[PDB]
Amino acid sequence: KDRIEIFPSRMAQTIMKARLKGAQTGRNLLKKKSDALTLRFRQILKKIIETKMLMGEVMREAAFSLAEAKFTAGDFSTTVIQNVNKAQVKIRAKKDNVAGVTLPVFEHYHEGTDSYELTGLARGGEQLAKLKRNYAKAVELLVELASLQTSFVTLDEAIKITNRRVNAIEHVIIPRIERTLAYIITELDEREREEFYRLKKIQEKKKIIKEKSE
Amino acid sequence: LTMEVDGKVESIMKRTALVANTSNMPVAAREASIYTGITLSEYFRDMGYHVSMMADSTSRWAEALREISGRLAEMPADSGYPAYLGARLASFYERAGRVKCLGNPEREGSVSIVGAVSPPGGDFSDPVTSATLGIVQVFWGLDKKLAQRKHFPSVNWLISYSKYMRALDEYYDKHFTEFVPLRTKAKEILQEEEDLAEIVQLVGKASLAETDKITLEVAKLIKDDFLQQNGYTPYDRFCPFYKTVGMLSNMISFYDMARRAVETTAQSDNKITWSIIREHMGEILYKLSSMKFKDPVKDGEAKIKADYAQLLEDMQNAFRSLE
Amino acid sequence: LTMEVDGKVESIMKRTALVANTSNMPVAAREASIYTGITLSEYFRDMGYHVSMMADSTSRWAEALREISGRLAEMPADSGYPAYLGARLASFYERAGRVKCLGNPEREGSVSIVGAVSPPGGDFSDPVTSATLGIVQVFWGLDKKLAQRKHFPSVNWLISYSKYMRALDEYYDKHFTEFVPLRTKAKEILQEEEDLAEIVQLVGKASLAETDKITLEVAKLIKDDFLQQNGYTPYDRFCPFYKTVGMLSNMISFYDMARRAVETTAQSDNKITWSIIREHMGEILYKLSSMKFKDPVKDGEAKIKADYAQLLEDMQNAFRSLE
Amino acid sequence: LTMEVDGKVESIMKRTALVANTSNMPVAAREASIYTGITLSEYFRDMGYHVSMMADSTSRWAEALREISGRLAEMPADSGYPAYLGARLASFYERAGRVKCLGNPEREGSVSIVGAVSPPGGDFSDPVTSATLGIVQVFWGLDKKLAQRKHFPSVNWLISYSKYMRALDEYYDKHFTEFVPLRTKAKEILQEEEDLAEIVQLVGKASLAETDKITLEVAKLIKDDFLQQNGYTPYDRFCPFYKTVGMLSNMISFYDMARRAVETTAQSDNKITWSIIREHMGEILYKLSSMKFKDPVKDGEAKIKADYAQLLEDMQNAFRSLE
Amino acid sequence: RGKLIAVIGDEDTVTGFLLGGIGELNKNRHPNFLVVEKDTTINEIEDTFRQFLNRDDIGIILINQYIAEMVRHALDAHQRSIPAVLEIPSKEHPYDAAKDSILRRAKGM
Amino acid sequence: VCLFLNLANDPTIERIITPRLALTTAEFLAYQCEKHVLVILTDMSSYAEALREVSAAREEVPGRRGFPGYMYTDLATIYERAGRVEGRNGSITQIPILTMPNDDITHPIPDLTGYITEGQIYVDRQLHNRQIYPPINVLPSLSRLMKSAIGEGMTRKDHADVSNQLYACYAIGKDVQAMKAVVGEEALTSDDLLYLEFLQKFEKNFITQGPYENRTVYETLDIGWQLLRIFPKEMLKRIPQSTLSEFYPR
Ligand SMILES: Nc1ncnc2c1ncn2[C@@H]1O[C@H](COP(=O)(O)OP(=O)(O)O)[C@@H](O)[C@H]1O
Repeated sequence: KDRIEIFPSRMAQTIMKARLKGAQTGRNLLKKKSDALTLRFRQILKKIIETKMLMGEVMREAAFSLAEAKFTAGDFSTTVIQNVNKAQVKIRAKKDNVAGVTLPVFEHYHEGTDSYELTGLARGGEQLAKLKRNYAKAVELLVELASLQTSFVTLDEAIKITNRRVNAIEHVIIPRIERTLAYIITELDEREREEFYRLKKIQEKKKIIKEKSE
Repeated sequence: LTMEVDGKVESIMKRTALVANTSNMPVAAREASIYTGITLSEYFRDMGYHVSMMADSTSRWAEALREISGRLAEMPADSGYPAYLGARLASFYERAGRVKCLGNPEREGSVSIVGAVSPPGGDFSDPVTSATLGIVQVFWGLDKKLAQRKHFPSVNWLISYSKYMRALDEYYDKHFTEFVPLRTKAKEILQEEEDLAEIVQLVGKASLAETDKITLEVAKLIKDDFLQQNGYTPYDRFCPFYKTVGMLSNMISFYDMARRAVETTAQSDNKITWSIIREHMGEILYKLSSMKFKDPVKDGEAKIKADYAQLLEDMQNAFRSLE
Repeated sequence: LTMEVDGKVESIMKRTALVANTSNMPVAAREASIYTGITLSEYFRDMGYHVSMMADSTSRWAEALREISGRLAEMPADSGYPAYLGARLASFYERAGRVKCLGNPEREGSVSIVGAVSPPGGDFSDPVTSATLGIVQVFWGLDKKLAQRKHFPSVNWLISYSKYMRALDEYYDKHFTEFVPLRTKAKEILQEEEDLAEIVQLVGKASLAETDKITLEVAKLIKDDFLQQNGYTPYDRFCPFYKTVGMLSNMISFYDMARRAVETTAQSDNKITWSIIREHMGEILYKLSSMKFKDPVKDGEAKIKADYAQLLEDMQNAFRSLE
Repeated sequence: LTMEVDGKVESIMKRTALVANTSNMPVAAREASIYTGITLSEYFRDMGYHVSMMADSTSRWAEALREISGRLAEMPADSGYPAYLGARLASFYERAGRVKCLGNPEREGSVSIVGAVSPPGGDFSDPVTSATLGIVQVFWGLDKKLAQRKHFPSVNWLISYSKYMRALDEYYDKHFTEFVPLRTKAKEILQEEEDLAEIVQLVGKASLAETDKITLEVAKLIKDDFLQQNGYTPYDRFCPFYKTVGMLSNMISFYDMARRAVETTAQSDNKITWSIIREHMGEILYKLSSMKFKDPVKDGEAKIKADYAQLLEDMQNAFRSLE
Repeated sequence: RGKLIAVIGDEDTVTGFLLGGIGELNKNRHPNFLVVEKDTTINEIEDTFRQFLNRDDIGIILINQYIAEMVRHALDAHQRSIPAVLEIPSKEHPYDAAKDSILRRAKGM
Repeated sequence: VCLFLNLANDPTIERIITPRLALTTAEFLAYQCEKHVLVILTDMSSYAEALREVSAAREEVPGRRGFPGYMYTDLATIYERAGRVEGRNGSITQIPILTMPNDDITHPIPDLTGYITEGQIYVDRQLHNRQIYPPINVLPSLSRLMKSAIGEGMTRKDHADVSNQLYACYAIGKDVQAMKAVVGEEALTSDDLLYLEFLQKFEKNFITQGPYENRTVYETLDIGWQLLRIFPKEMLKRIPQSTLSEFYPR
């Protein structure tokens, strides 16, 4: 509600001033954290746009290498799809840190369990080898893209949470403490006024009693 | 206004007795007004009647005492009031309890003192309000925010209290046997909603548990459609206790059914949530909301009870078909 | 300080008086300084003159008033100030105004009070500042932030205000017809720039529309080249109102014509952009920035008006060619 | 109570005197109690002795002064106390000091006053506490948080102070030469912990540097096992200053050496971290924690010093192995 | 233990990715790739995509732009980051920056 | 040095008349003997306590926060007995020292002292706890007439620029420390590391002095330039190039 409901007092005023300063400091630190997260988020966004543009060419080159492969090797797609066995390229999870937020990323890692060797032993040969290299390059691009997008989503969520924290503070908590401090100041003024009235009344009565004695 | 006695309508002014001393009428007369009112109430109590003395504002009586004290140049207590304001208020309120009236014919009168207070600036720390809370056994604190939202009666269900619940459970268990658990559950719902609202104000409803969402929504239903009561309508001007208990019973039964469904389906794949419940029961929720619109006079007590039972049956059937 | 009157550099003390007192002077002297100043100003007003009274800090006068109240042992009002601070401030500021001076020779003098106040730590909520703001009709809101940014004068042009615009509408319409729409457009431009300052953070400058860019880059023009003004230079230490309205008219004409071009080329494939406009008319923007450097003395009113008209002609020609 | 003097146990009453005054005894006697005690202390100081005086509550003395001032009908200062409360407190305290006692046989006595202040609800702006802080040279402030956590002594090392450190430099630089830098480093460490705890609980513990981790954990060690002393145990009833200085020396030596390791291995392949240090030498941390358990009564001074030297040697050996 | 890469695209793209070395058969012999032939429908693509997302070791998922447009609702519903979904071009349809599920979070672009 | 001592246990009326004795002597020495006098008044809070006692003895009702209503006039009477005068070569600089009760800058004594005086030198409990001497905080402190105090022929050409740049770099260093508390040391940029280094060396060489280390203002400015040479010429944006080209080198 409007007030914290701490009874007016000088001790209460000191407590509320300390709490207001602490809330402001926490708001500033969370704002700095949000600024760092947003800077990294926009950097990753620009990197994502650039990587998408570069994929626009790498994927095209790989697809054309495949088209050339089909020129010599023939219809090797069925053989490629049928002989799968075990993946030669796997991924390993990695951790990245931005402010206090951990950003998941991926590692491009090889197994070596090749299964398409000799695929163009007689006719494909060079074209299929080049195609393999081009699609390995494309996978190298897309693993970086995936790491960027994972970090991007995590940063988006963290930025939203931290901005929500900062807004909650500066729109709910700080106004509450400011209202409490204003009320405490008003009530202490009222106490001073009442004490002044009592002392003035006592002084008037003392003067009247002195006159009575005189 | 009229009340039926032995099948004949008789005006309530035939039993009401006003003691009017408006704000601009002499200030010193307010104390005399309060004392005359309480003396009349005691007189009619001594006959065997259960008088009810509505003190329109004891804050004005306290202010009159403060003015007279200032003229007398007395030494003030808190905020200028005299040092005997609390004693005066206690002595005036102590004239209320149900009594075994004097005299030879055994009787049983009463004088229920319902005394409004008017804290300056709405601050309940006011000396008058504090001294009154130190005496009165029921505290119906009203909230300016609720009043501004037009949430009348503006009683603040959190701070407000009554120290007669344990003394009235004897009567409840015999006349409205199914009401005390409903009251307890309603207060639990309201407190839980208060905690969840304190949490949500800073964090939002994204992380709320589904049962917490149901608590919030049933509490909103209870607030907007059970607690608040437009006193200037043909239906809500008077809410008999059969209505007061039936509405609460239906709302608490819906709460129990929703909570049971969600809790028992949390593990299963067909997770039932508040959104599913609301979409499936938009009609039943509206019927619960409009339960307050039943007219005690145009529609009989039997009709109102039958309609509430039918709404309960609709809730049960809808929940069964949902699960 | 010296002023040029009739071609001779006189001293402003030939027409100025200084009711100067420090903080160790008698409190009565400090508290009656304002009244002495306003009475002298009223005297010279009645003489038929226009007087400008300037209280350096009415906060210190109010402190002297509070000290007098404490010495007399009067009841402490809001935050310790006397029970009549608002009355005293209102009655003092009521003495400012334009009058038909008493006496036979038909005269008309005036007294303009420019009394300054000192808000505690930049807070306009203390009794003295609150009463002063309520009473006064203009607030020139100097800003240490702009002083640090080197934006002189440091008037914040966002918290400042003036309630005499409706009073001066007649004068402007008679003499400076276009100034009222020019000023309204400038104020709205500055408000839009303030609102877009937040959007720039959220999405950056690249996400701003062409209209937003034109608003931003004319708001910067007004801030740095119209509002900003150096009192030391010989050319714009004193800016005649004809020069001021000419500069504002040229700037707002640039803004309106650029906005028109952008809006009317939004429908075409060869849509214009603020970058295109800047690249084409870097000369015109330079001239708009250099409109300050016209010397009112050497470059007479006629010459400055002719040069600004030629500038507007050049802008119209360039915009017509581009469009 | 008994103490060991010249190899014998003798009652404390043989050198202690008590001036008792319960709260219900006359307020005049309550006011004169402090003066009687200080006069006895001054007499025994003139004797050539060092008299430690302990005033159970100067707050109750101030209450007595306030009540007597009211009975006399004097004008109070802030919070109802007489305006001479500070003067009376000074007249009492300043009677302390080390003095070349009067009388021909040369002697040097002293009176050391320890006055207790108990403000209303731990108020720091209490008039009596402010008057005291304006006079006393040492102030062992109270940490309500530490008291609630049961961290005894509950001294709040951030606002508590002692102005005798400068005068004690001569004593330390001749008997405990190494203690002053240890005290300086301990205070710096505690202040760094105070500054880091806010950031840790506002935002998180993940961004902390290794040096920050060293500071935090050494601060925890110092606070829990050097600043935390249970006065009811046989071993911690009284901690000799040789024990205090040796403990602080071990703790600060560990701090400096751990920070040296961390910083040196920073920007190097074989990086060292607080986690590595703790995992390696949890035994060393446990020994440093148990250092507070040494009992001077049975573990003589030589034994305690040798044990602490052995702990330092083990620390050095373990960090040499780490490096 | 490490995660895999999954593909949902035209036969040519799937063949190229397999040559890149992305496919494997697990203990239960489930492939981690799909060829979107004309005989395959939107419901089939949605089902296999949901299986891919549910699988905890999938890691990265790649989808052609047109397939992503076809099954766009599932892409938008998928909000968690770890199953890194990417939209890739194809010879059939070009890739466009607009209307990308990941880019839906961006207005400064 | 003319030393007037009023011990806490001496009469409070003597405490009242002590500052007037000191300032009468200062006026005699400055406006008649024509020598520049520095008046250091210690514990104006204790003086205010004596004033409160005298008011209560007069039987005047307490004013704001229990202090006399005219305390502003009294403090003005004390302070304003200072400054240069026309036709005399002496002056009276004043440095009243206050014990802000409860560290509350809104307390009447510090409030009216700020209203009457022309600056403030803050002694920080945080720096004191960190064991820096003098624990003078330079961010909240201020001296309105520093521009009149410094400059060519008074201290040196570069005093104002050096002071402004030192203040700016110190504020930026505190900000960078706060940011590092959240982002971590690695995430900081080279400029941030430079600012942290300058903060440390500024609190260890400029502020940290030692009780008996008398630095001439030229030594102070040389230390300031040593600290400013942490940064390259470009990041010293508040020092005009005319001054940087002359004092930055070496
Ligand atoms: N039970 C109620 N139903 C509808 N409106 C109400 C009810 N109680 C109060 N109000 C509204 O609150 C307003 C104030 O009523 P009243 O109690 O007379 O003021 P006060 O609280 O100052 O005595 C009225 O104008 C009325 O419209």
